[PDB]
Amino acid sequence: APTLGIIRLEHAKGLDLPAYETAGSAGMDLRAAVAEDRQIVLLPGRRTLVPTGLILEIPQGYEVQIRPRSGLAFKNGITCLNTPGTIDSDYRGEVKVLLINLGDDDFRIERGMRIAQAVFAPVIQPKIEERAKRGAGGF
Amino acid sequence: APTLGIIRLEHAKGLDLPAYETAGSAGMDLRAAVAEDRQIVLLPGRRTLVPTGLILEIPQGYEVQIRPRSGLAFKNGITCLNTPGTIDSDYRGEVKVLLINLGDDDFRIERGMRIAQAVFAPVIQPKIEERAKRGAGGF
Amino acid sequence: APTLGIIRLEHAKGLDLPAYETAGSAGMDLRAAVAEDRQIVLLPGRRTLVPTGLILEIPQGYEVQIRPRSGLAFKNGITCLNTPGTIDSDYRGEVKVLLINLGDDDFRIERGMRIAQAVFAPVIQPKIEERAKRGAGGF
Repeated sequence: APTLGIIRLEHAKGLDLPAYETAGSAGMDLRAAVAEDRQIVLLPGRRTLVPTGLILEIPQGYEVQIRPRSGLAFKNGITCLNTPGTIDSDYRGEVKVLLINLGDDDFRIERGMRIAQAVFAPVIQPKIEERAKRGAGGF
Repeated sequence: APTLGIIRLEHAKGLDLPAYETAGSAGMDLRAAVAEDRQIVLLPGRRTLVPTGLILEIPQGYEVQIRPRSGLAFKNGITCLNTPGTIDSDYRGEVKVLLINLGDDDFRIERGMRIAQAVFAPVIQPKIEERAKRGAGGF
Repeated sequence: APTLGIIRLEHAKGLDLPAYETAGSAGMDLRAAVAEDRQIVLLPGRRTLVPTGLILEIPQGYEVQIRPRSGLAFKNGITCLNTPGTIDSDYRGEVKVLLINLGDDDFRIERGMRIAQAVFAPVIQPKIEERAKRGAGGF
């Protein structure tokens, strides 16, 4: 298999790195690397970037998709606004998750909270060819 | 090809199982297995789980992504809040679709309504390797 | 590699076609092919279809996913409501992007603005087999 490198920033010291729960899992949970003893408030309708404290080194030919956690979405109405968030093999910034509160309650973000799931996949670049002149894709 | 198993729960008796429309289709439409003669009201801003009455047996090495239907999104402002919803090869619960109404009208959910599309894909687990020290992925 | 065909409609004359920035990129940016000298207003909570002026000829065995741009989502609260938007190999309509404003400001859509990213991927159709009787997928 391919290898996903992960560089831990200081605020991710002490957290478990992402890992697959079982051989059957599709994604890895990502955790909030916010300050200990700090509760971040996300009010209804509002969005924020939540740090993971991780830099991903995704190898050439692959991507990471940042997808929502299903339980947060149901219980709280929280999702990832840019879902599926695309992280490419060039990206060497810190991975941050863009949460939006689409529910009615104030939501509290805490250190260690599972905030998204990451799915690693091959990516391909087709040749792009201009040509001259039902299917899914229309509205 | 791989085979996707589907176990039908009682409330899905009488509905067509998911199927690809053509050899070209990417997804399969999923239908609401709500009670006959019941109109479920989803008001603006609100979310709910819609039952499909299906248990998926996804084989090892594959996942299912639950994606929005484009026409509902356009016409009604309805989408899947946890999109793309990840269903892994361990999951043996009933598949439910988390709809949210991000439009202005009351939306009615009825038995048999197409509510999402399912895409079946291989999934890979890279080795996860901690390492020490523009690209898509930042904001 | 596979080849993605692109037929340019009249309103896309003069725009750069989608292209990968680097060998590492996962997606291609898509641009608004709206009229020059026209600012389209997308108010908070509202959604609209934004034309690209492109018809995609995706080859059999592949799909295109229309995903949000991360910067628009962060800066403006704009996303693609039907994300990831599925375009299959049968679809020969114009590709339009369904933007929704989930922020607080009026958003202006202008000709040439990058409005989404397209990811090209293989797609598979498993055999669908009904069978009789934790994992990601529940809520």
